[PDB]
Amino acid sequence: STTEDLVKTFLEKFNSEAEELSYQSSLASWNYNTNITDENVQKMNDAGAKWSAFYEEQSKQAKTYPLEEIQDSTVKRQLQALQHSGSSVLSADKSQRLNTILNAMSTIYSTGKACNPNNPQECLLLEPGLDDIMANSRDYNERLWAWEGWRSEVGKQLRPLYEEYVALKNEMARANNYEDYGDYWRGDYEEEWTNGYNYSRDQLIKDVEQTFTQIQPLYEHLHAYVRAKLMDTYPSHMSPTGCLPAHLLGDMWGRFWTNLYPLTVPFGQKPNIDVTDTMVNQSWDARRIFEEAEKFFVSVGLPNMTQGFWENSMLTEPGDSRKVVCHPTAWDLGKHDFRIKMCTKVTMDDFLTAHHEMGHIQYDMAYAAQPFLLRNGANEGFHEAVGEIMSLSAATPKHLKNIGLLPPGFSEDNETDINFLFKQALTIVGTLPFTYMLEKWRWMVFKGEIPKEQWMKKWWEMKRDLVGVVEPLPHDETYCDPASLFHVANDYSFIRYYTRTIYQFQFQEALCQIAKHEGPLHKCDISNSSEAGQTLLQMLKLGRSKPWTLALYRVVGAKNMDVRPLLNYFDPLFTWLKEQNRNSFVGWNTDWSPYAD
Amino acid sequence: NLCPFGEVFNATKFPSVYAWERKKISNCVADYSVLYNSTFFSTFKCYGVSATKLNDLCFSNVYADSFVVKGDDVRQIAPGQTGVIADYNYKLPDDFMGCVLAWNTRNIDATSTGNYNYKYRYLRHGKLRPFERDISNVPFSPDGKPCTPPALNCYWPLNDYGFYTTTGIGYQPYRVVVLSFEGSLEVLFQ
Ligand SMILES: [Zn+2]
Repeated sequence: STTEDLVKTFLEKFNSEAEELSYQSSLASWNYNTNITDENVQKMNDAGAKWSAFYEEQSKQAKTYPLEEIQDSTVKRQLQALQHSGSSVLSADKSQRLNTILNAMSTIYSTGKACNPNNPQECLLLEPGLDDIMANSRDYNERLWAWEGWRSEVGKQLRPLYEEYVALKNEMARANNYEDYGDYWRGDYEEEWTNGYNYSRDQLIKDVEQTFTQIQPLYEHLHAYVRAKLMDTYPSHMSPTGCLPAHLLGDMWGRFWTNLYPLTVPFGQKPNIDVTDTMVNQSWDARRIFEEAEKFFVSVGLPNMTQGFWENSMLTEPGDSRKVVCHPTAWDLGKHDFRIKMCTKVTMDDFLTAHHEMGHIQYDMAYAAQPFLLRNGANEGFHEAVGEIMSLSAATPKHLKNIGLLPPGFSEDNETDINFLFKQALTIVGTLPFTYMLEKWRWMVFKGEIPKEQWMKKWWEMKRDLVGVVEPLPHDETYCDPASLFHVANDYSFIRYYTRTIYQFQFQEALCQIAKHEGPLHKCDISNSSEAGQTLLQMLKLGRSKPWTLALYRVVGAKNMDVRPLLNYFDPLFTWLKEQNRNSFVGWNTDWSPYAD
Repeated sequence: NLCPFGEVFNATKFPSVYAWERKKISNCVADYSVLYNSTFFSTFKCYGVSATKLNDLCFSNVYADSFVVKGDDVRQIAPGQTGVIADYNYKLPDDFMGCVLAWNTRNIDATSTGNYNYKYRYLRHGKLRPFERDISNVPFSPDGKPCTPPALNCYWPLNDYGFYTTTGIGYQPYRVVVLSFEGSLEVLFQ
């Protein structure tokens, strides 16, 4: 009769009926992904909507149960997950507008396009029309309009929609005990648990700034060298001590700096390690990559891929006329139906990606024993972190020697480590400030702390002060810039891409140490070290049953996140960055703009 | 008197865990040569009796019970083991003597579009005793108050497996025969 009894049984009809409706929408999603046709689209939606309708019916039934009255915290992790409502709390009049607003923004982002001012006939989409320009251009003019055309058309059309997206999402957030929309979105990290293993919504804001304070000396040194090399690419178009413009950052928004490597390569003469050519000469087509990756994960003491994985999964692009989506994905379909869909050619990147995606499957297999609600990453940033560390270990020249992709005697030159480390900083640290401004900008916008006219004038104000990114053209109140990003314009949290990279090197540092790696942390290879695999699997197998505070401590040995392990990873680069920045400025002035000159 | 003991077990239709059927094939001698073959079986196992010397031992009164648990639930079919299937369905007694057999009927008992024919009690009031079968589909309420769905806290006890041929090894159907070998002649009392 007690709510404790009435909620366990309620999570034995949900769990039993969830696996069927999730699997039917997983097979259907796979069949649409592995065979794009109108017949499969209707099957996917019909089976997908049944689970969505069932979940919403079950979730509202969960809210009748008072969350406070429970005692066992295992089901509280489940009931709290089920009590989550989102737009459901809003009235039918408001929710239909909100779901329209979400659909309108997603359709405006996806089906919207920007046009060349030189060529009005060509109006390229973002993917792949505008991704190609932003990630593979070197001209000031070509990048400028393509950077702003995507924000003067898509962004401004979302400006009125975001204001009601701010307003309505605050109301549903305020319809529960969440003070604003941001507080609702930082409840992924909020934890009620035993003392010391509990986390607060307020604590996240302090901790993100806490790590970011330590990152800035690393970032600004990296910011300065990237700027110093960039100024050669764009002479007289940027200031030597000025903050970085936004249309030369390797992509549209500035999320990653990885596409600046060709123009910011530390040692251009030394080539980057590539085992593609030898792999074709050893006749690896597509099967060896996943069999060898199976051996690599087996070396660290992780289980090998199941029998069903090999047949059911799509491991090559079909020869016959069957259109498929080539984006790699580690499909956890439920009922131990782990699959990988990947158009893998004979290349090292697919070789590394096959280790990446299979890292998701190793995580998926690990927590598959957890209940249906709890079979996920410890927080939103835990599942991607685990996959990433596998790619770091697989790409080490130490590992490639073991599997025969390198000559028995090869030059492990120190110049090719700065090239590897610097290409690993254009991604890891190129996103840490950007992934912090967004939540900082939004949690104030959701709180209203940024003026409506200065929404895009406290955008650069926040950008220059905390990110080093400056406007290349003046922005009025109309041009909604943050809503020109996929996650913001599709109502997705972006802080998960900050804790992930912070946890990525807390895992790696705590796995190379147990592996007894001697030397720098970048050339660490945990291959053949079963000790490292046993340590990670303990964090993997618990899934989401325990707070991310407890899960992180089990592997890293630290209660909360910290960027000290990530500072060690780039320490060989940092000592090389500091010794290269002696002739260059450090820190960014927040009072410069290129259009003024 | 020569009687096959796998010919019947090669039936196209197999009982589910809820409706397991006690096929008493007794008073006849059969060739255990199939029992030795483990290429076709996947859970050749025994409890309290010799597996290789089962042919030698003639003190057997078989109480073969057939049912279809899935791949992850075959380990649930063990004396002293409990789980979703082992406490609301045919429970193996702690002192059960005999052998437990299984094989992966993924081709036969699973369909690429989903096979939901087989049943098992997800919810029950009390504990199902070993060797006890209950035939009832009354709706279950956690408090125990009779009601009619879709009224809140009133669910259906029986649930069905989402059997597929594409699922992982642990989510494929496994036919299970529980041969309860026993000595018929016992001098319990004068
Ligand atoms: Zn991934």
